[PDB]
Amino acid sequence: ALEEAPWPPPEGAFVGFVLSRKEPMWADLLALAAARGGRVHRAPEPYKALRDLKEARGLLAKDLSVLALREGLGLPPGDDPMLLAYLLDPSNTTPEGVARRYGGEWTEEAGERAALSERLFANLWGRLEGEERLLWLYREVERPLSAVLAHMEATGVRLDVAYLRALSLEVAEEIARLEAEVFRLAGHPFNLNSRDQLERVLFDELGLPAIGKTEKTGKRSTSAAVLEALREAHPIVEKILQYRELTKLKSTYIDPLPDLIHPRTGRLHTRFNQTATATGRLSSSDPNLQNIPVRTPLGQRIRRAFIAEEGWLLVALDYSQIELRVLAHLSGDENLIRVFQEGRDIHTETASWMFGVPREAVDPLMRRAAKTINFGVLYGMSAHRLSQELAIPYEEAQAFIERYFQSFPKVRAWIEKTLEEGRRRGYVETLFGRRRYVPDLEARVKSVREAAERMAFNMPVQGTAADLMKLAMVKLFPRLEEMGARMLLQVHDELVLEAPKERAEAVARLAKEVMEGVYPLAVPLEVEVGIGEDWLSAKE
DNA sequence: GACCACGGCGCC
DNA sequence: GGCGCCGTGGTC
Ligand SMILES: Cc1ccc2c(=S)n([C@H]3C[C@H](O)[C@@H](COP(=O)(O)OP(=O)(O)OP(=O)(O)O)O3)ccc2c1
Ligand SMILES: Cc1ccc2c(=S)n([C@H]3C[C@H](O)[C@@H](COP(=O)(O)OP(=O)(O)OP(=O)(O)O)O3)ccc2c1
Ligand SMILES: [Mg+2]
Ligand SMILES: [Mg+2]
Ligand SMILES: [Mg+2]
Ligand SMILES: [Mg+2]
Ligand SMILES: [Mg+2]
Repeated sequence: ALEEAPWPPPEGAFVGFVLSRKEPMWADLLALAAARGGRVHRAPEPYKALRDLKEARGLLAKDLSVLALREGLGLPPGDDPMLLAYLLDPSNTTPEGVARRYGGEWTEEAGERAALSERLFANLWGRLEGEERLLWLYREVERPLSAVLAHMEATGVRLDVAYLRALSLEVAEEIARLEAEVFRLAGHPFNLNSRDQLERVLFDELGLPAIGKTEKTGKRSTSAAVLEALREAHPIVEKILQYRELTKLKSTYIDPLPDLIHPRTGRLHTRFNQTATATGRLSSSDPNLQNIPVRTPLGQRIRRAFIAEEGWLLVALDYSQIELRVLAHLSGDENLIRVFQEGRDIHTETASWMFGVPREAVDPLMRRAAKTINFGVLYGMSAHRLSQELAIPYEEAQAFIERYFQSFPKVRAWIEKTLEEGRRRGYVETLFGRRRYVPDLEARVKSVREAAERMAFNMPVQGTAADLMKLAMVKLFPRLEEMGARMLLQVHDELVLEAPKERAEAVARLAKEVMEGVYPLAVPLEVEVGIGEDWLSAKE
């Protein structure tokens, strides 16, 4: 089809490119091509050829930009058909799916990926041209956001490696203590990491009562909720829970992270995936830095490993009760809006209620526990479920969920309106028009339909929170450039920045105001902001 | 070696 | 409700 022409391509060409591996910060650039005007240009030597580009324009453009930045080239990402397709329908998450759906095949040759990007973009641009609000999201949010994300990915975050190695040894010894005891109590050794072998010991050998079954294969479950409930039944249970906590943290964070330090940067480099969720949230992978531990004491020691560069500080910014505020705006509920206009704190109140203590008797772990309840109920957990969580009697767990929606009456009407409109149009949308298609709203099996309903009415809330954060990042990022600060991480409703010591305070201020004023709702948005040498200390 | 489903669980 | 990653038990 396309005519072969010598590198370099004309300006505005679409790029195709092949990596030795998926992570742009670790990949070798194996091949690079560009397509325009019925021509394909194949770069004789990919790395040198990178220099001739003014923009990365095509499928997965941000990945190439990150690699370009890694090599010291300011090559910003531009148009990316993935972003167009993701906006049309957030189930469009892979180039293979998007290719197949919108006019090509995702292959392993850079020239074909180049030609593909050009074709897909033409086709998707057509599909998105009529959709004014999706077009605004692309232009004002997703396209610029992709540039911000490239810089974040290429920058990475410093990690205290020596600290984590030493931590590992401490935790290994405690783990051996726990497994030794568990084996003594079981009467014999087994693979304590195997939930199948654990199930036999707990339920066949020790004769403990099985409480629940696993979803797919119907095994007797050994999950934390099951064990939690058997705490009093046998002393092996508590020891297992402790074993589970430590091994989770050692296997997921303490051991892998030090091995992932980039040799050029001396830092850790996540990937921020922009077309990965049903709701418009970002995701993070390879490594995932959006689930760094924070709840338990050992989790906090791990979070402490994320530190500022020498002479710099971390600045951590976290939206306050973000999705409950979004809900207030979307529902128009006067009581809920009133709560936020009065500067109240719903998690502290629930926490006060939960633990039965003064408003001023709530600490960061009571409050945190109060989050599960508020978001749990709002997004439709059943009274029975809440009984088990507290754990308080039914009807007491049922009375909380009734007084919860009686205090906030328009929330229900918004939920019912959203669902009705979802059945009719086949999708729900955020405040800015981001869509999620939810076809099962009309399923004839109740539990499928009702799962679909929960996904459907959650998406405008979670997704709008996500729109706001992305737009905040887009506005904030060029202000930071000017001040010499760096944006390092996004964690859904939180940003972590790195700033020179002497500028940290002005940077915290600036970021807080940009985030709070990103898009005035019927309620104020508030941001908690902390500064410190490590991530744990920067909160807040 | 790579990949898979699963159970399980870390965060928002 | 939304994610991504772990080890096990597998297959290939
Ligand atoms: C166990 C469980 C189950 C569901 C959820 C759900 S759905 N979220 C959703 C709702 C949150 O708004 C948003 C940001 O989370 P954050 O922890 O910052 O909460 P916040 O309300 O902003 O409080 P803050 O004032 O910052 O302390 O993510 C969070 C945790 C969670 C945990
Ligand atoms: C753009 C720009 C630049 C600088 C500033 C500075 S310096 N301030 C300082 C001056 C006053 O001492 C104080 C009053 O504000 P408020 O009562 O809100 O306190 P807060 O810290 O904002 O708490 P909050 O999170 O809002 O609850 O904040 C405020 C806004 C501002 C905006
Ligand atoms: Mg928050
Ligand atoms: Mg947060
Ligand atoms: Mg203020
Ligand atoms: Mg404040
Ligand atoms: Mg799974």
